[PDB]
Amino acid sequence: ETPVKIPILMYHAIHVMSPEETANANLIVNPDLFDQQLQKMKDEGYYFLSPEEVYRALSNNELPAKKVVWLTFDDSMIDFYNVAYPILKKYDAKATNNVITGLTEMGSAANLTLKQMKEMKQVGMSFQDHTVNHPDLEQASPDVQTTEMKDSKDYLDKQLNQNTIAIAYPSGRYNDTTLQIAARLNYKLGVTTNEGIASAANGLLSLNRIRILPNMSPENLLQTMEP
Ligand SMILES: [Zn+2]
Ligand SMILES: [Zn+2]
Ligand SMILES: [Zn+2]
Ligand SMILES: [Zn+2]
Repeated sequence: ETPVKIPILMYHAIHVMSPEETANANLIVNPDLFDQQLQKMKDEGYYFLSPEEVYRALSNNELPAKKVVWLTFDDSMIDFYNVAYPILKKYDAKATNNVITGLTEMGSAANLTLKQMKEMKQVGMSFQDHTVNHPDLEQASPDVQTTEMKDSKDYLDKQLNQNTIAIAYPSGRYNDTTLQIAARLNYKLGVTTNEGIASAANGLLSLNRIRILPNMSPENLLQTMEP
């Protein structure tokens, strides 16, 4: 039985650019383009997965639909609530944001709040782990990697009354120690910045993702997501 594959899209910023952002090439996706990408996925019959569904699918090697996708957003930026979330609701799409818990605990205005996450969880959104302070985990000792990955999970689990199962490593950096620790902390899924469609063979704690480029037309994105 052929191993299943799952496109895991990696978004970051989605908002209208500031005057200074237009002066230099960057990676911010225009909201209108995000709308058009989701519209095309919906028309093509894509099923939008939660983290729990990705784990089940990869573990049992079966997809809940012919076309599936895991929409992921890193860094728990406020534009996910102000811009991305309304557009996701418009298309009845589910998505995951990987949260830097320290910025939320410190009250950063640039980042998602607990109240916003509680609202979004009731309309399809999931909030997973992106460490407490967003260090390069690879350059941290085993004890520090444990703290960064554990204390943030405990925060999301308690404050959002959940069992966090997925982590995104900051900047996609990890070593053997990172993955051993993530497993011992009862993470089920881990996502990297290694480009490609994902499958169990990547390593469940080291899954590929598809980087969303700002020049990425909906037609070309969908072709990239095909196995
Ligand atoms: Zn900006
Ligand atoms: Zn990050
Ligand atoms: Zn490295
Ligand atoms: Zn090592």
